Amino acid sequence: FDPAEKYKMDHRRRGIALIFNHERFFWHLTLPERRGTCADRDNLTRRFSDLGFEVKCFNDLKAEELLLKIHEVSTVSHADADCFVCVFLSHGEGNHIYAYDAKIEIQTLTGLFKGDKCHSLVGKPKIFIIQACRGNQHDVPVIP
Amino acid sequence: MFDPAEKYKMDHRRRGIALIFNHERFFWHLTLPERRGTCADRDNLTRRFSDLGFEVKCFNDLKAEELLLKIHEVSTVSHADADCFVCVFLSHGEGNHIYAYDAKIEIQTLTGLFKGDKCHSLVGKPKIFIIQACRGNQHDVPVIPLD
Amino acid sequence: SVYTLPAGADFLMCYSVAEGYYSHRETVNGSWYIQDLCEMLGKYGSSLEFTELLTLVNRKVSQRRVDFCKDPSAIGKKQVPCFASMLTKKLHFFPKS
Amino acid sequence: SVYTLPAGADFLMCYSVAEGYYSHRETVNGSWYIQDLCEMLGKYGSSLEFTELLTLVNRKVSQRRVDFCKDPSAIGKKQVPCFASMLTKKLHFFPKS
Ligand SMILES: *CCS(=O)(=O)N1C[C@H](C(=O)Nc2ccc(OC(F)(F)F)cc2)C[C@@H](c2ccccc2)C1
Ligand SMILES: *CCS(=O)(=O)N1C[C@H](C(=O)Nc2ccc(OC(F)(F)F)cc2)C[C@@H](c2ccccc2)C1
Repeated sequence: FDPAEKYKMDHRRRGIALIFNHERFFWHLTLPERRGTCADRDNLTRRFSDLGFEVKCFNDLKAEELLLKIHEVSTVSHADADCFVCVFLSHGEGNHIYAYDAKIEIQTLTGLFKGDKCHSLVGKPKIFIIQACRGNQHDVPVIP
Repeated sequence: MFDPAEKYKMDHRRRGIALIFNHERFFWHLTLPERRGTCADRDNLTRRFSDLGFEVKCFNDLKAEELLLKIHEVSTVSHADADCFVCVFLSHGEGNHIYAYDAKIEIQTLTGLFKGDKCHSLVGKPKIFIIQACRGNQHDVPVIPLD
Repeated sequence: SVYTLPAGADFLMCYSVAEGYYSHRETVNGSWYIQDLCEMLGKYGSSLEFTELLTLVNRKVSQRRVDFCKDPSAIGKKQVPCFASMLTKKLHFFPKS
Repeated sequence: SVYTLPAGADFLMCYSVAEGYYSHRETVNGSWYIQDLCEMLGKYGSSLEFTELLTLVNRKVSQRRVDFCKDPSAIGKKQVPCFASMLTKKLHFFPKS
């Protein structure tokens, strides 16, 4: 048992970084525009590209499109990849992330990459990054 | 200047308190299974945290009132000469709730006592919560790497 | 030092299992999670970074399977723990002077 | 290995904020979290352990305050991010050959 054990990261490819970037939402959701998200998308694209990731960006996908695209990436072989990265830049509600038109259960999205659904990522890191509010409380400042 | 190797200050007079709430049995009308072997967990955590310099305070099968009094008390004593605070729950849970002997408590009510605006002497210091409890009704399934 | 802290900063929540899952135990020797946590605390508590140690706990618990259980559908089932860090620095428990 | 893995193992969930809180942004330059994440990825992505880097992200975001906002009760408010690790090993992004 080696306390210093590292994930094997000497595969042919680093792997895919999926970025779902949501700037505007279906009018009847009454969700504010996410001005500055495109800077975040571009910034994450440069940074993950420099770490060897194949960065795949999708802007303002509706629920059907987002679910098709992420299912697709879950079903391609990651056998020659180090890891998988998935970024959501959007609004959230409880355990849900918003697409353009509707919210999706985050567990439906991570569930596609669990060992029983995605054999080629078994033993490999699955990293989810979520820029979204997780409620309606501002945290308050304090001093040493 | 930004030091990536920066550590929490851990050279205070005391390491600090480790609170252990150990729940083996529950009020009959909760219909919750007994947690036989939890006392081995309590004793094991007591030895290990004591060897790291913690003042270990154990409470067995407290009812909601007792647990809330005890944890409020520890939240209101000065930790100013302590490195950190540790709080262990060995019990059953439901959503964002931990079970006392007789009823469930919102976990956020318990952690909320140690937020910087409620507990000034732990501002800048680690607050570590350890929870041995089920978080639902799904078993995780075994898998093997693709060779 | 010049900056204020969020009131919710420097919390570390260490769970026996990820949200939505059952946790497991030996017959009467205690829980998988606390047993493995305590073993890692015994070997590494005083040297390793605490989250680095909780990662070792995750690997140790991930190696276990349910051998005996009254619910036969639990047999051969698995567990990974989960820690949620709002820590802002490295956390060590070096021996105190 | 001799051992099987739980199907939920080797997940790392990196959140801009802890459950129940609002996340924040500069006027048009992007979110606090992604800006600080990207800065730390630029400086440290290729050397530091990833959760070690996410801890630096937590410290950088913790230093920010809301200076201007349409909701005046948000002014001076704070944010700590939160990462939830089900990882079993050290994670590095060393440059690939
Ligand atoms: C001063 C308040 S705010 O920042 O306008 N806003 C906080 C919160 C929100 O939506 N924040 C947010 C953070 C990061 C984002 O990504 C980015 F685009 F890259 F910047 C986008 C948005 C909640 C907002 C709100 C407004 C009205 C009603 C409820 C909540 C306010
Ligand atoms: C064979 C399944 S079980 O372990 O008997 N059990 C799983 C779960 C549970 O209560 N787990 C558990 C884990 C660690 C514990 O700490 C310890 F006591 F120190 F060991 C205690 C308990 C749910 C159980 C259950 C039983 C009846 C109905 C619903 C759920 C079964």
